[PDB]
Amino acid sequence: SNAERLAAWTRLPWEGLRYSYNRERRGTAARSCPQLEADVALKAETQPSEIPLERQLILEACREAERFGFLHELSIAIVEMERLNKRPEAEVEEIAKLW
Repeated sequence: SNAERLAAWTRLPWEGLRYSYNRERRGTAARSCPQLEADVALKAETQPSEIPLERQLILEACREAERFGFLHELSIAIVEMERLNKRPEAEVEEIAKLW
C-alpha cells in the first residue's frame, strides 16, 4: 500500500519523523510514540537482523497511520518536513504520485 511506499520514500530521521506522527494521530486510537518504540524494539530483537531499527520504526508508524486512517495527513506532513530539508522536487515527485 501507500504506507510501504511512503516509508520507502522518506529520509527523515525517526527523532524528527516521530513529531508528525504524534501530531497526526490526534483523535485516533493509534499507538503513541513510546508504545510504537517499545513494540518495534521487541519485534526487532525477537528476529535479529541487519535491518536498521530506524527503518522498522518508520515502517511501523506508516502502517499504523494507514490502519487508523491518517496516512494521507501523515504523507502531507512528511513531505512538508522533507521540503524544509530541501529534499529535491524531483524526488518529491516520486511520492507525489500517491496523490
